[PDB]
Amino acid sequence: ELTQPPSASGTPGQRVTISCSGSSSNIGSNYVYWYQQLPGTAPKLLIYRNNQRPSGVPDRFSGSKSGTSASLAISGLRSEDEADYYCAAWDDSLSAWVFGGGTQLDILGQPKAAPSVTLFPPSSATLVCLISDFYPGAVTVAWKADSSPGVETTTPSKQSNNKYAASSYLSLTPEQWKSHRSYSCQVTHEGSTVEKTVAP
Amino acid sequence: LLESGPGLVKPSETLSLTCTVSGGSIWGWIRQPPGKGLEWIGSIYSSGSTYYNPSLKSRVTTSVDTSKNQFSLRLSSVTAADTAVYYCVAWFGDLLSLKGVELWGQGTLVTVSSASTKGPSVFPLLGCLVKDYFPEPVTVSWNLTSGVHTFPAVLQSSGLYSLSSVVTCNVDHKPSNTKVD
Repeated sequence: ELTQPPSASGTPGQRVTISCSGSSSNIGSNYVYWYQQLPGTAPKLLIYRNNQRPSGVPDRFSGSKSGTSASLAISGLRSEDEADYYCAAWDDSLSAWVFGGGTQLDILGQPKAAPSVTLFPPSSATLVCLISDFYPGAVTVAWKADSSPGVETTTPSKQSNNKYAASSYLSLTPEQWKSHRSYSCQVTHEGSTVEKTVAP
Repeated sequence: LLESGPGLVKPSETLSLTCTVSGGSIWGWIRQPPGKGLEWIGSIYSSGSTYYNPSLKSRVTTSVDTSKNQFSLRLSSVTAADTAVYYCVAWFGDLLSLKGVELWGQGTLVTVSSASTKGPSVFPLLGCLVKDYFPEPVTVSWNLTSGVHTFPAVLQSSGLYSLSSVVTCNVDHKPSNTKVD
């Protein structure tokens, strides 16, 4: 009922525009509302009545409505703007509140960053490899037992500083851990591999 | 707003949630399945006028009682399809000198599953390893807030989650009523 492009991007200090397409029964005859949603946070109302800001919303956000389309504009862009944005409106024909599918805003101009890697042994068996602060958000993970290659590795995901995190886990039996000189977490990012090692 | 109710609900059973609110003129419930968009569930107007998502309308009950500072949602005959973070939402609008006020609950993850709730075992990493729990979520504080990094949970082949937090860790697993220091 309400269509948004899945993604948008902009550059810090600059502007972005996010569109919302509907019909005469919703956007055409009813007010448009816009929401910001940071990952793992409640949506926050940005715009109501097409073009008004609630108190406490930066005037960097503005809205407009053009026939059966609406647009959210963001100026003075910051890395903290990186979020999902949703349009919403009442639909006279469904008698229902409808939401757009949402637009993921990425903020560009982040330098490439090698991952911070921390390998924990099992406490006095599970091996815990933590991979943090990397950009962009792809990592290849590989495990070694001594020198030779139960692995469960999380999909990468966005941190609050807009860099990326992932964790890889290795389940072993206590006897498996004891019968090796070492175990290794090897983390490949942009063709650059760092190995961390722990020893029984 | 403050939201509450079970984070685990069995298939075919009824999801129940409450939000505390003091006032407002429109009250509603919105959900978001993991990694998906927002989906309106229903609204009640100060007039009593009530509207539900048609794809759900047979299963939804919403109620508001402003004298008891509450509004509630029930959703019967749930399936895995109803697994989502549920938000309650209250419209205030132009109140005093303040404009366009709309308050949102923090969001409550409700997992529809016939699997049992299982509390975590906590192991020392520095950090804390929070392993083999169900369902999400687990929260972690230290005593200390700076330099703290809590990672997203892995879903292991066991069907149980584990996560790690890096810098005394205080692990909270509300679905199993477990707090570990």
